[PDB]
Amino acid sequence: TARALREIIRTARETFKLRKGKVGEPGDIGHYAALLDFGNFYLAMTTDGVGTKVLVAEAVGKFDTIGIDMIAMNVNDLLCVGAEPLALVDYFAVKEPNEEVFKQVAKGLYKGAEEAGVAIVGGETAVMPDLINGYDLAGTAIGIVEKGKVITGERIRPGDSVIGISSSGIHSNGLTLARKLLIPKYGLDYEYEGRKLWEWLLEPTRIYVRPILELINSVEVHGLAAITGGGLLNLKRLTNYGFELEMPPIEGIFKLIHENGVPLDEMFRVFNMGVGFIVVVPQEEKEEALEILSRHYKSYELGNVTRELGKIKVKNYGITL
Amino acid sequence: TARALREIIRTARETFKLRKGKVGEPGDIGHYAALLDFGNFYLAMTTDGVGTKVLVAEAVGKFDTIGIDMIAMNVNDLLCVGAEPLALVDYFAVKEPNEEVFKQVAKGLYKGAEEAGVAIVGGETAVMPDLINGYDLAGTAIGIVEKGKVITGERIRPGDSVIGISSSGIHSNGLTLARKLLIPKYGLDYEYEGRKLWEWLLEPTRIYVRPILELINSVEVHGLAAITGGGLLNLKRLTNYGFELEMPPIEGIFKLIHENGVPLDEMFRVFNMGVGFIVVVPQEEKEEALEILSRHYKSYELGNVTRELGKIKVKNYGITL
Ligand SMILES: Nc1ncnc2c1ncn2[C@@H]1O[C@H](COP(=O)(O)OP(=O)(O)NP(=O)(O)O)[C@@H](O)[C@H]1O
Ligand SMILES: Nc1ncnc2c1ncn2[C@@H]1O[C@H](COP(=O)(O)OP(=O)(O)NP(=O)(O)O)[C@@H](O)[C@H]1O
Ligand SMILES: [K+]
Ligand SMILES: [K+]
Ligand SMILES: [Mn+2]
Ligand SMILES: [Mn+2]
Ligand SMILES: [Mn+2]
Ligand SMILES: [Mn+2]
Repeated sequence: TARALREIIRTARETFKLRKGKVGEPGDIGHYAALLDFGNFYLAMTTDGVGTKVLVAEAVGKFDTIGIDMIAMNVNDLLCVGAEPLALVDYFAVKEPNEEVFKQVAKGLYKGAEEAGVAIVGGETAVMPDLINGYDLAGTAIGIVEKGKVITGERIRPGDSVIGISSSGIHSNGLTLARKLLIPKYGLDYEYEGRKLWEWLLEPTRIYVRPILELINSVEVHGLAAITGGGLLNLKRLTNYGFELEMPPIEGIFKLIHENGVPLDEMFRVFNMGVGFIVVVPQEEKEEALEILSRHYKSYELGNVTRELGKIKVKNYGITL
Repeated sequence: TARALREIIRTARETFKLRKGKVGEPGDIGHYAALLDFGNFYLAMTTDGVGTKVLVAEAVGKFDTIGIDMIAMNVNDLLCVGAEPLALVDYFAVKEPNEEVFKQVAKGLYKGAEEAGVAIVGGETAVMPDLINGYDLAGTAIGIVEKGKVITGERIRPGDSVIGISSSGIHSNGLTLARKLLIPKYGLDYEYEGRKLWEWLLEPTRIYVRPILELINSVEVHGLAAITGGGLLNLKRLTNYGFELEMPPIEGIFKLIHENGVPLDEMFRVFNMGVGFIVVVPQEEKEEALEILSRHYKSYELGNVTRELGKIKVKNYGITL
């Protein structure tokens, strides 16, 4: 995967010079979004799909929230460079132009867009039954951040406070592993802690736009990280410094997954494990930050930045990533 | 397909108010790209995938042109509102991370981006074998257009000259019909007019950024249309006025398709039939427009706009769409 992707990454970096010194000149690839120089401001650009979670939605005929996942994936990435999300286009590659599915998808697209404060301004619909075994939903979002107000993690210093905002659940990463491990063993209707397995797998991703925009307009912020592919390893994209964390207890779907063989170190590398978004602020602003975030979502002090470069220590679990 | 899409379109229109009176306020859905009000200028945004052409690519192992198809699909759409393409992200949804496939894909991505003058600033790579029976490659492009320089077709009037720029071949629409009709009977190694069928089907989509940007900066232009899904029906997106046209002779892959039982009136609603891009100019600019475009690609005077609303007459073929 990394060897295959490197070919595209290297080609992409080569094309940067086509906009050198011109409107749209990019920064480097690697962060949660691209930053494009528009003179007075940066434009942020990101793209992501929902993933195989759509296979669960199709099974129970509930696409009412897949659109929330898609918008969440994209606007939460815009936040991680300090950008205010503005607009989105959706790429909907489907096996069939089913009017019932499309009606369900539209409902969540509105709900997500409302929560994020963005307009859905266009898109593409590709009926490709030979290529698509379901209803793949992806999107591309753009946002804006003023020059001088970009947050990429370069300000992170040892001793900074690390705060986690709770997730709504599995969100949109690790779905294939969870599906193949749990569905054939327990059945989609398996009731676990009052919710069916498909209810655990379909829980829409949380949208962090409002608490994070409030936070960056109120306190000093040194880093912002959506916990997606790679789980806690996403923190290393922000800085070479280390992290000393205490993660919340494993429960819900994550407990179920863990009890079915998956080791905890792999799980902190795959699932958000209850923390959907992480902010890094100076210790001076920790209490103020907790209060702003905790108005909107249950939020924790996870730990501190350390000088153990490149290491993430989950102390209460005896794990280093 | 139209009724299913109506659900998302109406919902996306409802989200416009979330950006009303703000940076990024959108125009209406329906055109080749969306236009977002950034004050001194509009930002153009569009997204599109390659389509089932990637299935032919996988069948024969030739992947170094679908990356051109993806970039062409998106930058040619930005041209159709008068915008200069700036930047693109790509969405690569794959059954597996085959390093050979990704190396080929990156070659075409570089060639396309260099021809269009865009930087590939980021992207997404998603391995989902349960969902994707191949290598689905899509993208999202961003462009810029000044206030008062947008070209939508609103200025098209009866009498206007209609000019077509030759396509390189099938481009990226109608591939599903072409696949199911030709591949079982002939196979991808069948030679037609000195070229293998896979050479016909994988010829990369032409990029029109250079001739079109030169054109709108030189003469008055009333309409621009990439000839994609629905073939010549795309002209009806620019205006309700009619068209009287003389289309090029049916040659190459289109003749082979026609001769295998596809009627001519269906082919003009599916394939570009040799015309990849159409521009509408006032008669007084016709010669100068032909001159600029002929410096880049073979270009034709196709005909004129008429007062026979809602119809496209292909006179030399006796067809009315
Ligand atoms: N196919 C691609 N083409 C170009 N850039 C890509 C591609 N895939 C990934 N990238 C870039 O590589 C970096 C890492 O990508 P990715 O791992 O998708 O980040 P993410 O979106 O934060 N994680 P996730 O939401 O789990 O996919 C980003 O800056 C992307 O822009
Ligand atoms: N899933 C979608 N969500 C939102 N808008 C959409 C969606 N699909 C299509 N649209 C919009 O509907 C209009 C027509 O779409 P489309 O038929 O894809 O245009 P095109 O890209 O010019 N043609 P093609 O290249 O053949 O796909 C555009 O303005 C799109 O932005
Ligand atoms: K991203
Ligand atoms: K488009
Ligand atoms: Mn992401
Ligand atoms: Mn399209
Ligand atoms: Mn298109
Ligand atoms: Mn991604």
